[PDB]
Amino acid sequence: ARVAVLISGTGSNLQALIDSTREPNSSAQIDIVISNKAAVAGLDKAERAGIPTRVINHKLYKNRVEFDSAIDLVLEEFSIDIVCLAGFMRILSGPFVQKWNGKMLNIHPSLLPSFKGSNAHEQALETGVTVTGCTVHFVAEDVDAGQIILQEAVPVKRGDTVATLSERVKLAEHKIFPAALQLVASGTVQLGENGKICWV
Ligand SMILES: Nc1nc(=O)c2cc(CCCCc3ccc(C(=O)N[C@@H](CCC(=O)O)C(=O)O)cc3)sc2[nH]1
Ligand SMILES: NCC(=O)N[C@@H]1O[C@H](COP(=O)([O-])[O-])[C@@H](O)[C@H]1O
Repeated sequence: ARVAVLISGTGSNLQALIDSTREPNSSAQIDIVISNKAAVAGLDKAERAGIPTRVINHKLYKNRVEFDSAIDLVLEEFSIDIVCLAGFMRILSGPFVQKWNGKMLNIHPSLLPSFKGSNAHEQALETGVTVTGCTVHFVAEDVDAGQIILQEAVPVKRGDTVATLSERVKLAEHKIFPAALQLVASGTVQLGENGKICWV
């Protein structure tokens, strides 16, 4: 299966995906990395790995729909099967999401359905949970509400900050994002007709 990875920053999850998809038994290949922001570390990671990059700055398009269209055109250019959002911090439009329904994955640094949104660690710390974690899910129109593929729990330690907690949770993200990609790319897991997760 041919994979696009969308990023907005550092790209530690991108690197984990690059590493996993180069294993001999990988059912996924990363054929394009797309960033909405320029000069981000994730782009260096892709180039260093010999993967094509495209920057599509969302601040030259009149609205959300035509920004996504610019993404979609590139996805078509590279005959993409699966899209991974890996620290991509832009909300995608309804039609774009519907087109890629069952073919687009996202990593989120909480145990969904807890702490939806862009500041999950802040929320987890404010709430006072002693167990948080991360989630890979299919992307649906409503943010962080799509069908869950894998999760991993991660303890919160006394005195944690966003810095120390995100560091711990990223270790788990780097495990379940590649595992989830392999499950979907091999056809082992799919979004079923009834919308629920189907394990074939
Ligand atoms: N349809 C859709 N479903 C998803 O499940 C999903 C997950 C994504 C991956 C990211 C999920 C977390 C996230 C939340 C909010 C924001 C955020 O700040 N959004 C802004 C607009 C974009 C921006 O300016 O940043 C806003 O609405 O104000 C950034 C990131 S994108 C996505 N799109
Ligand atoms: N879905 C919103 C969100 O908070 N995403 C988070 O952004 C980070 C990107 O790190 P990376 O650039 O090193 O992969 C990841 O921790 C991911 O869970």
